[PDB]
Amino acid sequence: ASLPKRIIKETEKLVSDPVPGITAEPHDNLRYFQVTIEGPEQSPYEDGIFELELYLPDDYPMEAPKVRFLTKIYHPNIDRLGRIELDVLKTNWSPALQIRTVLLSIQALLASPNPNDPLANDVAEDWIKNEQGAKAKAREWTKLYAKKK
Repeated sequence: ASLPKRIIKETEKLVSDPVPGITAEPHDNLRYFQVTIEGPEQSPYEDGIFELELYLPDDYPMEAPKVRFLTKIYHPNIDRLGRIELDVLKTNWSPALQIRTVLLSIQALLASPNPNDPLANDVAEDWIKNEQGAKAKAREWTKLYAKKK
């Protein structure tokens, strides 16, 4: 019946105290957010701004926020449907964490692709053995799909 005070407080901090490089705004329903993350400087994603959707389930904060890239990205730990492989969005999520924590983790993942992760997707071998080609493809997909800075 009433929107939880915790969601109201987190939203207020996201809009009034943004994480550097990250924007997060409600899409009047405070369970749906439009997020942007700047491609980290000196990463292959540096010339783009990536768009993401974030949803707070009815059982938030016991249930993790659901986050997905809208922007198609070439990365070993994010699939071609924009699903993010992070422990902080799965088994390490707890109510002691916040939305800003997940967003900081996703930004850090863009700066630190980990093709050795046992869950890394099928671009990982190219990333490890043909790093120049893989980074060029990540830069190309930034150009094709991301918003420009």
